[PDB]
Amino acid sequence: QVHLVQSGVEVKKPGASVRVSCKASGYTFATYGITWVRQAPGRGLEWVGWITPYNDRTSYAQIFHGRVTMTTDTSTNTAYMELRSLRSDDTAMYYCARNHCNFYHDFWSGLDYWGQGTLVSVSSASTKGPSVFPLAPGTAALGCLVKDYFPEPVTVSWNSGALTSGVHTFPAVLQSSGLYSLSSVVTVPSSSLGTQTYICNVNHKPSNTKVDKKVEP
Amino acid sequence: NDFHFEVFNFVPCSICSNNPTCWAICKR
Amino acid sequence: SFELTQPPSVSVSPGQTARITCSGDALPKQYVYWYQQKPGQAPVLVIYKTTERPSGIPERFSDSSSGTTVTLTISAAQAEDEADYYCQSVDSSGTYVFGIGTKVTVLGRTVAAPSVFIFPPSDEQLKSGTASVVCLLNNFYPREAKVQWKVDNALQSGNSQESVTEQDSKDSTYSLSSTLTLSKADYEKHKVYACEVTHQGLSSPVTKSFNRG
Repeated sequence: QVHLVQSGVEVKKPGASVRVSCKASGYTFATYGITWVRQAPGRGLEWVGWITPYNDRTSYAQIFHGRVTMTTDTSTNTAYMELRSLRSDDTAMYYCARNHCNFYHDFWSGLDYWGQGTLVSVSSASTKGPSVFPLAPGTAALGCLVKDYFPEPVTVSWNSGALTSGVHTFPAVLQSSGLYSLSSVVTVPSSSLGTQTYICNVNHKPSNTKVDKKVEP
Repeated sequence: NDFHFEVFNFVPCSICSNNPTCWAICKR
Repeated sequence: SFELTQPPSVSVSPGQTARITCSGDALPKQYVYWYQQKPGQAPVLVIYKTTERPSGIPERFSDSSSGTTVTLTISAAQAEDEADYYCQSVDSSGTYVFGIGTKVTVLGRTVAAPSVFIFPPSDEQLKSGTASVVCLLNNFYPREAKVQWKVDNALQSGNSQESVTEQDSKDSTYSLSSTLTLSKADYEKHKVYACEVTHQGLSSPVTKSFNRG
């Protein structure tokens, strides 16, 4: 019956600031704290800090002093984390979670309920739609290369969703330009290369790009 | 007296000072 | 703050017992919490107050103490137990500390060698001044794989990027793409394009190649 719901994805330029919200339901918000934890891509959980609303006290990890502000709004039962002076290495998933201080036994608690996470991405790249190129040749492989786009995400289907077995769409890689590329491939019988048509459907909503590409032997 | 996964944590009124939020939810 | 030490990785065979330790000189006085984080999900609290299991966590998970060390034991490990496990504690002033996280791999016994495919650049990309050459590894397990690019029999370095799926949902295997990016000018200066693949399932490294033109 407890839920923490966070605000959506943020794409920010270096030097900007970001605010993330965390909306509580199902408990008496003013008797628990809110904790924020950060996770850079491929890395571990990093404590940011906590805020307790019944005394407005906050504790931040030293590295965030002067750059992070947590607040709570007891009138909307919402917690906020603001991070200022963003740098590329602030790119991370930011979680809110519920903690408390047990006053009977005098100990700080674990984090029992978690928000779903807010991805904050920091870079100087600008929105750009992808170029879509064919990947053309027992079992045969074919695909589409979805190159030089920003920001995430892209969705890829094959034959408008009618082809799902053997499809592999790879996590995007960040290129040194700051743009992303990915490939999507499918394994098919070499028998079928002349008979069946293969089209990859690429959708990049941030740039209003929808491409169908026919991949031929 | 554990409050993990519960809906209401016990905050003693002795710590409330002049914080109105604290007084609203505290227990003696 | 006091440190919490847990190993960066633990491997367990399916059905065997995994033990993940977490040590810190402060643990005799403080509770330990364990979080499980599966790929693409938020962390979930699986042990709290050192010995308590929330309702809904499998009875396979248990936690014991011994000195300054706490051990999370995963009995009869299941494929769904593959995840990162973080231990966590706090001091009496409210500073929270996480360990580095232990990647627990439930390491299947099956060794599946990759299928290897290579794709020349499209004429369409070539018109734009760039050549991306793509090497695909499909349906392999375990995840450890080495892919080397050779252009005119010369090992490349610095000009390729790799990507691996998470484990395929149906086959529980991996696929991997390696992309070599050159200018059209450099691409046309060479003839033989090859990717050489090493994996536990391959007796000796295998090479897929094509000749430009």
